[PDB]
Amino acid sequence: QLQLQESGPGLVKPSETLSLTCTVSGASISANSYYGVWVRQSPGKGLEWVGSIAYRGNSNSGSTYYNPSLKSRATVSVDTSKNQVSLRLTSVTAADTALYYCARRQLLDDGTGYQWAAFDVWGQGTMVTVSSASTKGPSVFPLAPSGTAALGCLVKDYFPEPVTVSWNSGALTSGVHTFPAVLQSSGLYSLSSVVTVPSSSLGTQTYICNVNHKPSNTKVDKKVEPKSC
Amino acid sequence: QSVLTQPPSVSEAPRQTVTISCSGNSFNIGRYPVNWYQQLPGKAPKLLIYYNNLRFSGVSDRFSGSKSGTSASLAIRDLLSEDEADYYCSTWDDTLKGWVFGGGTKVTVLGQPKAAPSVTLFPPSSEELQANKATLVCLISDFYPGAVTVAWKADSSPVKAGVETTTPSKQSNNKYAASSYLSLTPEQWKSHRSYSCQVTHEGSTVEKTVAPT
Amino acid sequence: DGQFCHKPCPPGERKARDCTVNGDEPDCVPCQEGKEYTDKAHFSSKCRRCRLCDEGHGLEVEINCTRTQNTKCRCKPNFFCNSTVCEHCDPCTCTLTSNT
Ligand SMILES: [Cl-]
Repeated sequence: QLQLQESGPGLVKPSETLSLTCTVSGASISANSYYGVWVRQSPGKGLEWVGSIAYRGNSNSGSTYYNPSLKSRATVSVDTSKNQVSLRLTSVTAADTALYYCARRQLLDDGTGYQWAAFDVWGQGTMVTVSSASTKGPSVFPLAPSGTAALGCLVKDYFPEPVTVSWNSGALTSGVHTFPAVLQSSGLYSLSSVVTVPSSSLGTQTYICNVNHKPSNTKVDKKVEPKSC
Repeated sequence: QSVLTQPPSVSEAPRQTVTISCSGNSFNIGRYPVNWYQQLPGKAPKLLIYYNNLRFSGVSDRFSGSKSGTSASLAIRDLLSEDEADYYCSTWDDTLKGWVFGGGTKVTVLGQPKAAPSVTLFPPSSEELQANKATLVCLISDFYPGAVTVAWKADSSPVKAGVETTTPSKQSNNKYAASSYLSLTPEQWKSHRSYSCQVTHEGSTVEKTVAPT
Repeated sequence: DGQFCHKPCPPGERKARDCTVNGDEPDCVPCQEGKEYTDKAHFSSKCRRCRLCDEGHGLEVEINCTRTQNTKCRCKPNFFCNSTVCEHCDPCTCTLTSNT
């Protein structure tokens, strides 16, 4: 039956307009009426309804209703000839980065005459990143260990993804964990890599994190040594 | 916080039961029916329960929903691994005049003993301070289930600005780790007595602290 | 029906009129207390009619209809009903819900 598919550019710059498309398949959104919504999800976070259109095919028009917190930056519309609902979001900032979903609102029976609304069909989601950044290699700072101890490297402020980290050129793997990146409000990524080693080793063994960032063609090896106090 | 409050994480052994609460106030759940959505790892949300207690087509009768006053509840009995997912409650809110969602609840079907996190809080490196920047790094590892809550303080003042935190990632040993960052100016770093990273896991909190001195 | 309503009305109320694609969304208005009710939120422009507690059925009103709660009936004095639902009560041959 009904299937939904979102699409759009994955990267948009601040102050600029974000545009997304939701393509309806398996039915016609102009046959009767169609209530479409957009719902977004910032990575690792919860859901937020963005706005709605209630669309009537036979007059080729719909009415819209938006989440007030979007301060009128959002508009939704329909292109009936393509069976598409669209989203437009103006003056985007870092806070607008999110997975964008389209979905249908359906009035569902309870079996006793009553109906209530639910979002019964959802798209797969399209990811949108908002950042003004140009390609940029990371700064690497050591996370110095103060019968085991944790030490690491902080990989600060790069764009775009991804970065790779190894330790001692790959000889060291036990106890190593390299985290996923965070995207900062600056529009740059950072991540960390960490290893737990025996506190008795800190004197003898040297620990080097090798950080690659292919996009900027930079590659940094940072020796991480005991804090001098 | 969302206007609907859900616990970040619930868990139980296979074949047992978990219950997920979702509490609001008189202007949302107090007036309107609640729907529940299930979101499997890496997938989109899908409709699970609608109108408080009706199962959507395809949904197992092991899922059941109810509502009372200003709260709603989802229960999953006879748990299976496939039930591991994030669950969201949803309703209308008359104060905001729109659709709202709870913050989501991760369900874990326990496959190993629960484990409390090790926390290590790194101060800014001398190198970074020389570059006129400062980053606090709170690294959190070896915990299970994979859900934590991180809170930062400067002296006694909660800090939310400049904080970024990762979603817990599985380690080689099959426990979870997560990371959180506090970005500061050198001025901020040196002008407070101390900073702390507080990590709550399975409802108990541990704290690590660092000072400019 | 409400397909073109964006906002629901809460228990005790109904849409003033049907929503349409071009009209300003109608406000919620209250059901007529004593006559009609809605016990659940909805997107429709109708309330539900309060049921009656017919004497000829051996019933009487226990709680009058409210805007948010349909009338509640009970057996008349000296009548009873076993089931949890009681289209009618019969004469005690005893609690209002039991026979002696
Ligand atoms: Cl309800």
